[PDB]
Amino acid sequence: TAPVRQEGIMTQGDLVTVTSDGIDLNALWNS
Amino acid sequence: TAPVRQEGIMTQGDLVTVTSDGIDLNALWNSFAESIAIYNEAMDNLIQLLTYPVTVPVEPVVQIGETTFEEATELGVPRGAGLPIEVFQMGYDLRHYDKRNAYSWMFLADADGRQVEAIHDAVLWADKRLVFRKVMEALFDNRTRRANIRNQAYNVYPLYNGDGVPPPRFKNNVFDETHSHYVISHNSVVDSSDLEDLMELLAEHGYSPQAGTQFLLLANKAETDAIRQFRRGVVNNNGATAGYDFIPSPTQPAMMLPNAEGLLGNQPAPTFGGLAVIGSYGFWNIVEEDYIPPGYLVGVGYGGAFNLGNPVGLRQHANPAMQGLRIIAGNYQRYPLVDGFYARSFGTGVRQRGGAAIMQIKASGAYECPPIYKKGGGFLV
Amino acid sequence: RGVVNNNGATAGYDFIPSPTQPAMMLPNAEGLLGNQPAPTFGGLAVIGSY
Amino acid sequence: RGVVNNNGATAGYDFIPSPTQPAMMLPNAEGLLGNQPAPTFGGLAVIGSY
Amino acid sequence: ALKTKPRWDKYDGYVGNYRGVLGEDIDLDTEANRVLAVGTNSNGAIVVGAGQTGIKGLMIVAVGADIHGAMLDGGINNHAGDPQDVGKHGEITNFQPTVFGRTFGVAISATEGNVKLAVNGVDTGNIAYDTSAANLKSGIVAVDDGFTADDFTVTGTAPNFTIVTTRTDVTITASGEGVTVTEATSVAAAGTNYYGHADGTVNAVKGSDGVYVGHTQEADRLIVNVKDEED
Amino acid sequence: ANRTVSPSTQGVRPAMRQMYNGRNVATRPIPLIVDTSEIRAIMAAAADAR
Repeated sequence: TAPVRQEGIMTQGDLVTVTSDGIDLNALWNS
Repeated sequence: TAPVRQEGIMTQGDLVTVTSDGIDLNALWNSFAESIAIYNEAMDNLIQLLTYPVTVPVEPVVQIGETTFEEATELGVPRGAGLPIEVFQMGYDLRHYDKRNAYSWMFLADADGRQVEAIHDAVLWADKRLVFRKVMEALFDNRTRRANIRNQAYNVYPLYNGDGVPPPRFKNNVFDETHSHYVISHNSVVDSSDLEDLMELLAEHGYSPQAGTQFLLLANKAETDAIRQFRRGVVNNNGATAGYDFIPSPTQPAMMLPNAEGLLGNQPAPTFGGLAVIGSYGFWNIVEEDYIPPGYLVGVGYGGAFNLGNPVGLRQHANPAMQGLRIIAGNYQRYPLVDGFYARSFGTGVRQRGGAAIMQIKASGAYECPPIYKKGGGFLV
Repeated sequence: RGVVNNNGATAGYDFIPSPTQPAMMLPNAEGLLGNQPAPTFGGLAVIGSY
Repeated sequence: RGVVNNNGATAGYDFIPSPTQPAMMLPNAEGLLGNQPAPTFGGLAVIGSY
Repeated sequence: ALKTKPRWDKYDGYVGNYRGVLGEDIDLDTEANRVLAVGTNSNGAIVVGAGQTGIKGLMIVAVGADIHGAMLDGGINNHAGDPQDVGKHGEITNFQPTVFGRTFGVAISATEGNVKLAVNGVDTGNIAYDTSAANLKSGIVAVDDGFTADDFTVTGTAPNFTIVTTRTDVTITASGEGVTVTEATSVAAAGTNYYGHADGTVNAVKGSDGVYVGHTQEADRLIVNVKDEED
Repeated sequence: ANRTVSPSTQGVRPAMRQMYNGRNVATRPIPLIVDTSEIRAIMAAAADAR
């Protein structure tokens, strides 16, 4: 969607996890 | 009917009785019921076409990144890849409304049951007008709201208004946070180009005739009397040129045409939902009514590949015992007074912020909410 | 419809003659969209509609 | 047909809208000069012909 | 999501690239998710900028942020005594120059009277045309904003000058006529050599210090090839 | 498939009829307008004169 391109090795800190609001961000990749 | 609001404890002297002339005034209470029935029908059709029941109190929206290939070489290696995601949320509010009625024992001793049944019926009418006003505020009132849901606060949004997260990119269309659906015509009278601009505010997000979206234009008679004049290639108000003809609905009065095949294509269907269609212009089905105030155009998209629903969600309280309109026994239950309460709780917000647009027809300045549907203006239409 | 009239007015509609009226040539009128008015309203004879 | 467009060009045909497009009133007793297209070409959506 | 951050694209770690330990905490608001020029202190430890040894490599302290845009302090790669990787050879992608603080260029169009600057939107009162540098600095700190003569540095002995702020949150601007203020921004450029400074910044400018660290190719990429600092 | 829709595609076929053309015939009847007051005045005078 957004015209932004992350290029590089996926480190820790590039992880996506359940947020403090309890939204499971990893359920939303198909959006 | 008359805008007079008697409020108090009902006493003797507030009693209505058979006259000495034998006129039973208590037979006459429900005599307006057919002029009420037309206002009731108009509000029913607008509510079922503008609203849905909220089943999920908080809605998420996300923005995801992208990547690209590159051209290969025989000894080197290409660049890596990753996706950044972020999320935002929006809700629907919930507020509480009530009314009392109270009687003295001297009223209750002598009152005809029909006088108190008429007061009950006037309360149900005020309840429906409260719901209609708050639904129409959710659509017309340009400002963002706040609400607390499961012990956390949320934004409660209208259509795009230059506030909140920008609309997502669609094809070559990009939007910033100032993007708004509450635009103005920049002229004192409606053009055909205004109907084309209002249409572009939906089509910019892919909500489009090509995607299978159907379109409803709701307008005042003061606008439809001008739109009925629009003819393809003819110069119009403010020097606009009409790109289409206004095509009349089969319920309009008969007319002569230059050709025994009258139109290339069909006439519009005479009803959209339950609403009475006067005609169509371009992809708009046109409904006229003065529940839309003069100088305002409301364009609403339905269906298509993006599954556009009705624009306003109605939230009721989560507990079924708090849902609906309810009658509560009062604090006075004996003598010399008796009282009781009516109560309802509900609230409103928009999920699909791009699925509709509103244009105020004027030369200059920001969009103004019509006072009839500005939040603070009261509890009746 | 759309033609100028007495006192500079424009007609919003055509006069549609009823079925009893004579078959008569008119400019810009090869077809009628919709119905002709019924020839009688109550007992009275209807010449047309506007 | 016969109306001047941009740059003084005069159209020798009418733009004929496709069956999916919004309707138009036929301007003249003469039909539009052209043929109405099918609503698709291959799998593409056709707006009209010229 | 709004932003890219710098990362290693290619990094081997059996060549001249190495594990070390941090000699000091990384400032998450200023130094996380940035390309830092690093050296070694008098112990064995990695330090941002020139240590005892001068600039010996580049480092990216990769840190996760919440959806609200802020960074967790509970990490295991950013406090003193934490391990970190350092590169001499490799590629960095989504590259950007590294700058600390804010910097402003001031030029006076007036040759008469006095001109008016603002600090976070509240005015200096009056600056004469033709001040000394110390008189210009004094007029900046004299605002009742709670910023002081250690938050700022000023240099310039001409109508032109420059204000350098070690903080991130002070904006110097013009408010009157006779003076203008341009913030000195920094973006990656294609086909450009980049240099690591004793500050730990990385910039296409070399000065009295600035060992070579690499060159870009396309502006979003840095080809890292550190020419280590030497006695 | 092509998903395109419009007020035409969702709408209804026009209720079109053909006017009296007054063309491609050998003769056209004289257009003889006669209002109900004229028929009564004729019929009453014819009855009075008999």
